[PDB]
Amino acid sequence: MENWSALELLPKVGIPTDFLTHVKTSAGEEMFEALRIYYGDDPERYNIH
Amino acid sequence: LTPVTMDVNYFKIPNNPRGRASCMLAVDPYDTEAATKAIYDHREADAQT
Amino acid sequence: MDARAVAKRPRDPADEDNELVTALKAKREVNTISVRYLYHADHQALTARFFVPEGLVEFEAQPGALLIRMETGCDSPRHLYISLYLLGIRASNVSASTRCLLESVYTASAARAALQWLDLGPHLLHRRLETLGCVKTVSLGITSLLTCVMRGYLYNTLKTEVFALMIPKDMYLTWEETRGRLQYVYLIIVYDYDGPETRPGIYVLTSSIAHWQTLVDVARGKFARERCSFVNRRITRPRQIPLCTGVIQKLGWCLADDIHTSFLVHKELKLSVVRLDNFSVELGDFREFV
Amino acid sequence: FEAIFGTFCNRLEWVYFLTSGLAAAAHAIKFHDLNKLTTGKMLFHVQVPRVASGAGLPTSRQTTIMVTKYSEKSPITIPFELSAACLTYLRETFEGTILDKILNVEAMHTVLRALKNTADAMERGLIHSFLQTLLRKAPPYFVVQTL
Amino acid sequence: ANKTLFKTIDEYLLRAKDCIRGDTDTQYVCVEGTEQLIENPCRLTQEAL
Amino acid sequence: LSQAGAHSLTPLSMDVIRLGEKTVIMENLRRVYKNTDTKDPLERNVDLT
Amino acid sequence: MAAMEANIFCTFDHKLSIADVGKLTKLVAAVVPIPQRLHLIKHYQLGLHQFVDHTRGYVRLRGLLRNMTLTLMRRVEGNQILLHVPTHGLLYTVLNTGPVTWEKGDALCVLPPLFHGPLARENLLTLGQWELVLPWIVPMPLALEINQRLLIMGLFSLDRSYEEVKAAVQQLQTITFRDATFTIPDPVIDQHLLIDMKTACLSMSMVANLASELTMTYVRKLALEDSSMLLVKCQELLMRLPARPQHVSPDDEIARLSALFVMLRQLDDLIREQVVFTVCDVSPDNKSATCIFKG
Amino acid sequence: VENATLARQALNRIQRSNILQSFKAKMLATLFLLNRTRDRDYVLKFLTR
Amino acid sequence: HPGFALTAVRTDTFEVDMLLYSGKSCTSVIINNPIVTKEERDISTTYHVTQNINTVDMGLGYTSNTCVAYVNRVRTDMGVRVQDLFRVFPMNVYRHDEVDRWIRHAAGVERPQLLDTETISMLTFGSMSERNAAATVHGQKAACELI
Repeated sequence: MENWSALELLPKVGIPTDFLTHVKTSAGEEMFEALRIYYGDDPERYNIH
Repeated sequence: LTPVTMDVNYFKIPNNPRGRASCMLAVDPYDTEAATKAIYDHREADAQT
Repeated sequence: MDARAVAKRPRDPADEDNELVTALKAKREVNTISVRYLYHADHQALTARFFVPEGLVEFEAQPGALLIRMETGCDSPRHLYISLYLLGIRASNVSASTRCLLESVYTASAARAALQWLDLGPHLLHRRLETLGCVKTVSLGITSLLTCVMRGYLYNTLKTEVFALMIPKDMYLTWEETRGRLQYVYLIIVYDYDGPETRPGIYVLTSSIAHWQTLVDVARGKFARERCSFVNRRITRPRQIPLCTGVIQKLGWCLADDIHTSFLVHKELKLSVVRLDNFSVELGDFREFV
Repeated sequence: FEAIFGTFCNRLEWVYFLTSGLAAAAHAIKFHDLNKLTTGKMLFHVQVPRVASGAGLPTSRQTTIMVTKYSEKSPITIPFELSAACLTYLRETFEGTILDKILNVEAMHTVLRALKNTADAMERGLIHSFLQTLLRKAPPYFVVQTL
Repeated sequence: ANKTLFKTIDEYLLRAKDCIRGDTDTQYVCVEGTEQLIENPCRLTQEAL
Repeated sequence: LSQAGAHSLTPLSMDVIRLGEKTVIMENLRRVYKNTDTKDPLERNVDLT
Repeated sequence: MAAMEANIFCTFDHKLSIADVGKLTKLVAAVVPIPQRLHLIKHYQLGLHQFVDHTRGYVRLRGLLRNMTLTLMRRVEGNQILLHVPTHGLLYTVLNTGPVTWEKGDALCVLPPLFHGPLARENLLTLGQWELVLPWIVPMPLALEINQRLLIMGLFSLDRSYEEVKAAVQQLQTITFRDATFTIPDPVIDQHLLIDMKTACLSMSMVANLASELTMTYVRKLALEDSSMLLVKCQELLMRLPARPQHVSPDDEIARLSALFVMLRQLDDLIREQVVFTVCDVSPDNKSATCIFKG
Repeated sequence: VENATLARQALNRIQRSNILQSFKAKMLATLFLLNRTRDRDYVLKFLTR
Repeated sequence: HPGFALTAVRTDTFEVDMLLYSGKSCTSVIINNPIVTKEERDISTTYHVTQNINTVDMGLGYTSNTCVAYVNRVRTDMGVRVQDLFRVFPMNVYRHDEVDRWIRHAAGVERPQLLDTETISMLTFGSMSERNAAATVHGQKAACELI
């Protein structure tokens, strides 16, 4: 539902993250709405329309 | 209403007054059949005792 | 030949300028056509183009459909190109509700003609079929054009997206609890010899086994009832000379982690499929077993 | 309307083997022919101190003790991967529009990030392997105190 | 295992250990490497507490 | 082996404890294992019989 | 996910003497099987030694070797080994590890080793009671002979007396091929050979049922007017028992032969071994050859 | 914060059970802090935690 | 009371934090520069980075000490629940069919059922017959053994 490609392409501000638990545990236990995970390199960010 | 022979040690620690454990944090998330089997199946040993 | 010639590592296919650029540079002449980069110049997959009538193109609009060539027993079209979904109609393995759904989808004269031709003759099903590969394109029209790969991965023009292979859920088959890291996928057609006529079962099997004899031993373990039916027909019904209890054809290889479950939407109807995300085709011929 | 108040990225905490306190236990040396050697050994020669004895006691003889030690091996590995589209946009530019330049710089930043992450992973793996072997050779408190 | 003291200590540190699956309700023996080994001093003293 | 050592040295900050004229360095390796897939080998299991 | 690796590095955690490394260097370009593919593996998984078991059967070892993936050995370093997974259709150099003589143009199969000569060749990397056991690469006729001997022993074992079974196993286990003598180790009869025996019996039953009268009578009719060493040696095997064909029907004959071909393929498959290499070159000392990989 | 270091993906059964046990024990122990205890070190430690 | 007094044995597993001491330059590590390797395919490329590290111990005695500093939880339940031999020996049956059925029903034991290949795999490479419970609150089952 979110535009993940826009997040990947646009510039970002770097911060030190402070998850209390492991980041994958926070993802797997559904700490957040609107999660996306992918492994390796996913080329879908390259197809602009 | 309970039988007169109900274990008296059951009342000496925090327990479910129902007589069987039904805490869902023990069961896998969204696993409906496992949850129903945990709380209702009397052919499956109660988790607490 | 000399030492420097031997030492020289080969030319990069990407740093040499192509033939058209070479000619234009040689004459120093401009051209309107953009020429610096040639598309598909580095596609290692082998593709072919197929024409198919409008009625047959349904659920093959999305990329990833398996494409089969069927024999009509006639000289006017000679051959037709059909998908695994259409064979879903004839297969006994598919459930009643899915059969009704994808029978309502293919309500066209061409598809019904394909079914009549398939059931009409006296040959077994696999003798009438030839597998081409997986499709990834569509240009719609009264006659539609499909491009199919027959050796390679499935991807679009810039490789910016890799396509999966879609198998209907009733046809999907596994025989191992924990999957091997590398999986081979096979097409199985198995015949049940009941009284009136043979009912064929159609499956797509994902397995870690590459050796033929071990695979056929596992298959004979799984399909014992059909072998019993074959022998029973051989006993009860002489002068009927059946051949084979089943055939196995290899087509492809994929990684176990790429396997997923998904659904397909067509005319607001949902068909459920198994999805092989990074599937690459590698076709074999039908090998028969008893 | 909807508002996006900020897009954030994760800043990784880079670690090095030489900047850890654990490296104090280590004597770190680089050897460019390391894969060429099979095993390395050290030799020790020991002669024991002695003490004169009084009448009636047997006198102790001279003794020489010689021992040997051997090395250990443990390689480490990290993969990283890139997509063919990323390589194409890294190399190729089409028509020079703004969006094409954006895609080019995106591919370049992807390869840079992959290289940085791989190097950091190699440092962490070195630390982890050293800690594993150091734990393997170490006996517990009761053994050493009894000794 | 009837060996010299130092050889015994060495094999206690390396080999004389067992592993158990950490994610199943019952104790299944695991294979070395897939997850961390467990120390058991009772293996050395040959006693139970 | 000793003569192959580095000739240059750099300063860095760390915590130290006094243990009777012996001074030793205190370190926790939490930062290297923070969000990784490997388990810290100093967090271990031990079992008793 | 993680794409399958083509180059595999193997490291021995056992310490190696200079003699061990010297032995390893000789093995470059040989074929070694592995059970699983990773970029970096331990030497325990390398080779056929891991499957040696109290069962000792040759048939089960043949079954296990069929499912392992084959690799060629690239050049060796200190304490490291590099293995390469070949691809179908490319050209490779391969080392003749076994004593079997190769020839130009024949097809090669991979098979568990069978002992030969003094049986003192076993110097291959004995370290920590792990041993580098490698399969044999043999030409098709020898593999066919081996499988045929095993299946014939299995079939003959049924209902025959124990002592004559021993005698038959003794005479069958030895093989002379291309001017060399080999012997099959541990020809155990068990479930693995039993399943093959069952399939062979089924295929023979179907072949006997399908075959037309023309096919059966061809040999009998030929002996009435032909005479040759081939025929007389051929008819000695058969049970001792003008006219016109009682029934002529080419369509029935065609269909019947069509089914009989499928049954013959079923019978053939259980002694056939998959071709892994096809050779067209040979070092005149027979130690190495260049082959095309397939399978 | 006590279990943050061991889980590095979605929780398994045993980790969930440990978390549940800790929940119950700590909830029972620290329900009414200042009525329960009034010693200085414990309160300072609790506030620091 | 029957005429015997069986004794039980069980193991409980603990999750602990350990403390390790190591002496300055107790061991020397020798390393080479990381080596990269490329593997190409149509849709992507992957790079493998390997570094082999080699270590040697540089003390004539135990130069490192470990201790079990802190424990905080029992992974097992410390229960009094006894495991069934019918699962660990899944193929022994009473020679009399009715007696076997009666004993299994009285003990509450599932009927044995295995294929040939399943039996072979179970004997050679043990299978996990006992399934997980519907819920677990006390953690892993520490099964008692009876002698």
